[PDB]
Amino acid sequence: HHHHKLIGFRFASYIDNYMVLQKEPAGAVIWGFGIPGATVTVTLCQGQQAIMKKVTSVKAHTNTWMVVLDPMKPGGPYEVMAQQSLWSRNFTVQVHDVLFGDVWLCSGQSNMQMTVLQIFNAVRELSDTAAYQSVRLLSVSLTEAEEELQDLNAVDLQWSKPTKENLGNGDFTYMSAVCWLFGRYLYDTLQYPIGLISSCWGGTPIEAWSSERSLKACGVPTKGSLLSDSVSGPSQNSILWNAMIHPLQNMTLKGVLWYQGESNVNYNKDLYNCTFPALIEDWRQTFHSGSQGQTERVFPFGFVQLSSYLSTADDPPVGVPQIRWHQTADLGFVPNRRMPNTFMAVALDLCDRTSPFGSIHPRDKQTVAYRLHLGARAVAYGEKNLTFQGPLPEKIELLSTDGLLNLTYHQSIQVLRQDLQIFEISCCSDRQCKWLPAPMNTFTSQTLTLSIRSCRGTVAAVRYAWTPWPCEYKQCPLYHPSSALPAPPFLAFIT
Ligand SMILES: *[C@@H]1O[C@H](CO)[C@@H](O[C@@H]2O[C@H](CO)[C@@H](O[C@@H]3O[C@H](CO[C@H]4O[C@H](CO)[C@@H](O)[C@H](O)[C@@H]4O)[C@@H](O)[C@H](O[C@H]4O[C@H](CO)[C@@H](O)[C@H](O)[C@@H]4O)[C@@H]3O)[C@H](O)[C@H]2NC(C)=O)[C@H](O)[C@H]1NC(C)=O
Ligand SMILES: *[C@@H]1O[C@H](CO[C@@H]2O[C@@H](C)[C@@H](O)[C@@H](O)[C@@H]2O)[C@@H](O[C@@H]2O[C@H](CO)[C@@H](O[C@@H]3O[C@H](CO)[C@@H](O)[C@H](O[C@H]4O[C@H](CO)[C@@H](O)[C@H](O)[C@@H]4O)[C@@H]3O)[C@H](O)[C@H]2NC(C)=O)[C@H](O)[C@H]1NC(C)=O
Ligand SMILES: *[C@@H]1O[C@H](CO)[C@@H](O[C@@H]2O[C@H](CO)[C@@H](O[C@@H]3O[C@H](CO)[C@@H](O)[C@H](O[C@H]4O[C@H](CO)[C@@H](O)[C@H](O)[C@@H]4O)[C@@H]3O)[C@H](O)[C@H]2NC(C)=O)[C@H](O)[C@H]1NC(C)=O
Ligand SMILES: *[C@@H]1O[C@H](CO)[C@@H](O[C@@H]2O[C@H](CO)[C@@H](O[C@@H]3O[C@H](CO)[C@@H](O)[C@H](O[C@H]4O[C@H](CO)[C@@H](O)[C@H](O)[C@@H]4O)[C@@H]3O)[C@H](O)[C@H]2NC(C)=O)[C@H](O)[C@H]1NC(C)=O
Repeated sequence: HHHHKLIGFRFASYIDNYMVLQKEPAGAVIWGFGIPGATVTVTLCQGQQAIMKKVTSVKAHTNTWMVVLDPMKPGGPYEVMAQQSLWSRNFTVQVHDVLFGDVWLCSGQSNMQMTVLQIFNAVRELSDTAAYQSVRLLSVSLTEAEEELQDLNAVDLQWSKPTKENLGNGDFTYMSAVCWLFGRYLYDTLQYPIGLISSCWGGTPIEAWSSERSLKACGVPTKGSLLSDSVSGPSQNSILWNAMIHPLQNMTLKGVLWYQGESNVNYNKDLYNCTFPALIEDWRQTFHSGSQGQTERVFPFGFVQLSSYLSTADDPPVGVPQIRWHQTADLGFVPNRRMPNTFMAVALDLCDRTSPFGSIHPRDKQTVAYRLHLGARAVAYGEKNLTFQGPLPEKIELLSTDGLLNLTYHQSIQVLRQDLQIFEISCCSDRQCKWLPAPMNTFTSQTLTLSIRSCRGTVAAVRYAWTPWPCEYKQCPLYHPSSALPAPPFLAFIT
């Protein structure tokens, strides 16, 4: 039958068998729909034994109900029951195989959407599901709406233990490789249940994923900007937020994983350094409110920095590095003052020349997940003495007489090769500035000199890796030796 027997009493869409609810010290939120005047009793059971009971009622002209569970220790399985007591009649719904752990929401565009089927060494990564059954998966369906939705419209993959079949179901459909591998490495580390919720659509600018509030705070035009071929998907303000994120606001989370930016290369580019941090803040506010304060007011938000690829032919190439910079709030590293409790994975050395899905869809999502997982371990789980940032210049000295720029990095650096063009200097001379290459010259363990001899004026600024395609696969010029992390792109001014 198309209908169920019981219609008026059901859990909210994010609740189902085999799901994962956020662990201690937060309380799991359980909400759903019911008949007015009913009294709802949620009972958390471990087999035959009821461990926890919460009680609420469905107010007069409302049709929803919600309780907040007590904090729980990670593990399982558990069963969640809800009973609607409506005067003389009782109705119950039950979900089983429920786990408590860390809940991570994965969002972004096509590089998040890209699934385990399409990635490097796909067969092994799809078969090695045995040890990770406590990692649970849910993929949200592509739906768009012009107003915020209370519940999800549709779900492509319901809460499931990972299998070959649902990890790699078609192309750009079931379970991101990035989220899956991030959750897999996070489980390797934490050894307790992880829940991964994939809500992403390829070709989408950040405006689509932001609420009205953050967009207003950044002065995004209400009437959408003209868009290029880089914006292949839903672009209207908040259209994907309304339907694919907002329904989850009342759920208790560990954090968010983000892989977006490619479509903002030529859509409201110069606003990303506002809109992306705003979005983060906004979500933190909203999800904190929606979950009755259970989701941390400043929860971990980890994102991927754009990789090396070729953008579409009607975009100015410069947009790609600019977004990479805007993704850091124009500071080059995270966490920072504008983006606290955030972690980043540098991806510009993880390109793919032979990808059958386009340079923009690199097939090495494992290294991306590994670097994201370092960031998460450090920021989300406060792991100390763990390196998760690439080397960046902490001091820049100008030796004009020698024709040199001396860059002292906060980290030890490893120089693979002497690259002549990856660094650039702004030669300014009486109201005329121009960018020129600064070849790498001589280096020590923690510092590197660039040849500014080509500049006949003053050196105002220096930038590193300001290209759409700055490096070949793991053939960037600069890495931290111990951590094997690439030096991130940067723009610094000389004062
Ligand atoms: C997010 O990122 C964007 C882009 O990277 C930043 O936008 C730039 O911000 C800077 C600083 O505010 C702007 O630089 C200023 O430009 C003024 C004139 O701009 C006109 O002309 C340029 C082209 O030359 C156009 O692109 C622009 O639209 C305007 O039509 C100058 O007059 C300014 O000089 C004055 O300020 C400096 C200090 O800031 C003083 O030292 C000077 O003496 C002088 O008083 C300055 O150069 C730049 O124009 C902005 N770009 C754009 C496209 O708007 C955002 O600032 C950044 N936001 C955040 C939050 O990080
Ligand atoms: C509809 O639902 C309501 C709500 O309570 C529900 O029943 C529980 C059994 C459990 O499932 C809850 O999770 C759930 O919310 C029912 O109303 C309750 O009905 C039960 C029926 O057993 C009553 O239980 C009795 O309560 C007495 C006062 O607390 C107590 O003295 C009784 O103990 C005696 O009987 C038991 C049963 O053999 C025995 O084991 C004892 O040792 C002792 O002899 C018994 O516990 C609840 O009190 C009721 N509570 C309320 C608030 O009404 C309702 O029965 C159910 N069905 C309908 C409406 O058709
Ligand atoms: C999920 O989280 C969201 C975000 O926190 C949460 O939204 C909140 O919903 C409640 C309704 O349950 C809103 O509070 C109401 O707002 C309306 C509009 O102003 C008022 O009219 C309401 O008053 C009614 O109830 C009063 C007594 O309770 C009566 O005295 C009165 O006459 C009305 O009948 C009430 O103030 C609240 O504003 C939002 N919060 C935000 C931030 O939007 C939602 O409820 C959560 N649960 C879900 C989605 O299931
Ligand atoms: C970028 O600039 C930094 C400036 O901080 C520079 O690092 C400095 O390099 C100089 C030269 O290598 C260092 O000076 C040396 O310091 C050691 C420390 O004990 C001394 O032993 C050295 O003395 C010997 O060499 C002298 C001539 O340089 C002789 O006069 C002397 O008798 C000894 O033979 C010397 O003083 C300086 O310590 C560092 N400073 C830091 C903080 O590292 C760096 O080299 C520049 N980058 C590049 C690529 O050149």
